[PDB]
Amino acid sequence: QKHRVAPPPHVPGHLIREIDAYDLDGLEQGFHEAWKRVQQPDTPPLVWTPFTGGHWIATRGTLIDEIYRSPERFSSRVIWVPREAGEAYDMVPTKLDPPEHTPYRKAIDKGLNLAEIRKLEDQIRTIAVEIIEGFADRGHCEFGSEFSTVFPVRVFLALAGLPVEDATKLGLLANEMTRPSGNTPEEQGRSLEAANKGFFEYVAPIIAARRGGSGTDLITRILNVEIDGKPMPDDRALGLVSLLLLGGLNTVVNFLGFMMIYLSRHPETVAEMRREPLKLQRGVEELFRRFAVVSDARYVVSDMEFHGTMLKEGDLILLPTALHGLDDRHHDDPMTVDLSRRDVTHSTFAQGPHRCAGMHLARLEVTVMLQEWLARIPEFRLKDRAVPIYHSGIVAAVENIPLEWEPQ
Ligand code: HEM
Ligand SMILES: CC1(C)[C@H]2CC(=O)[C@]1(C)C[C@H]2O
Repeated sequence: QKHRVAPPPHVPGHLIREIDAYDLDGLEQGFHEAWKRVQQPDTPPLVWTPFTGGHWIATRGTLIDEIYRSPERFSSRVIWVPREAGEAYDMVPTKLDPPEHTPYRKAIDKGLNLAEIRKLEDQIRTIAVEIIEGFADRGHCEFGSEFSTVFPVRVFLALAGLPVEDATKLGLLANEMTRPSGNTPEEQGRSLEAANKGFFEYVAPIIAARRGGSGTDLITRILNVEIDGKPMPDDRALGLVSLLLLGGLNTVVNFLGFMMIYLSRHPETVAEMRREPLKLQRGVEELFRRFAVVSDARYVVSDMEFHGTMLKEGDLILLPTALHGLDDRHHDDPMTVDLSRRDVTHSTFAQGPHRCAGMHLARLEVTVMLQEWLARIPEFRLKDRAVPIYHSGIVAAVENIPLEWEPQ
């Protein structure tokens, strides 16, 4: 049963589209394919859906890029749909606008900057190799449960100095954040609230122990960056450490599944990566253009007209980032991975002050994964007649990716 809200007076009927971000029409064919259905040659740049409490959707890459870059007009005070969930959302610095945002991003950058991430390469590689060698000789694996849900999680827990046995409970919380249970805005609001509270509960004792700590882990490093000459306050720290976990454990996991499904169906592309190691390294950004995973929102600051559309203060706009990288107006043949594409511009990591803090880590993890995968399993395919199961939400998800190959 579908829950609809009535459009407000300022929303004209010709802009209304029945789009359910948590259950996209056509989702069985793929998350990216389902979002692409929304982006027809003449659809308005901004459309409004009565689902998920009622909100706008930006349908073209230029709007998505622009909105991310304009925090003074499009605020981060709410970045989730439905509104109830977005209002319950308590993660730092992602809930913040400049200038409050900036010192917390600085703190994060102390741990996640490119020079720090480069130091992590060999530890990431070791984890990759270890997992891959578990099944490489076997000639088949279920890629989701045997690799994509394992690799980025072990990497991040190691980096964060946390026990790997916590993976399960943290993945469960993460999934209730990005796809909160419920068929109703109020239900989803509650689901998100309980998950966000679970993160705070888990993270509180760690914060208390690592304040002033001498650990070399990511949490200790970031926790102990001063904020305006003072220790980071408790409320902020809870939201900050929870966000680290949320970003580290869900994002790359999901991305890898979508990426691998495409690769398993395009051996010519795989062969190119295998024969030119530099095309692989240089081609990773094209993969990020092609396999966006995040669809989140911004809050309209003031009554305004934007791309010919009347917007009211408090309106939410969902930003399906796939609709930038896959916008046929930004990239010719957007659905094809072209490792040589010169222009790969995309919003897979968003734009503006919130542009992904973990993007260097995400690129390194993917780069190392492909290098170590192709070294040991150079050719592979999706099992015959296999059907991946897809989910849409704030972060896309996919499971059931049975791969097959001939042991080398
Ligand atoms: C496939 C991988 C990833 C994708 C597609 C991705 C996507 C994004 C997006 C779209 C945002 C902006 C959200 C918004 O403000 O509306 C973001 C922010 C952020 N991400 Fe990532 N992310 C990925 C990996 C990671 C990883 C591995 C981490 C490690 C902790 C991470 C940490 C963060 C943090 C801390 C922010 C907030 C930055 C700020 O508010 O200034 N992300 N990410
Ligand atoms: C949308 C995000 C991917 C981004 C902000 C969130 O809450 C995430 C789910 C984790 C972080 O990286």
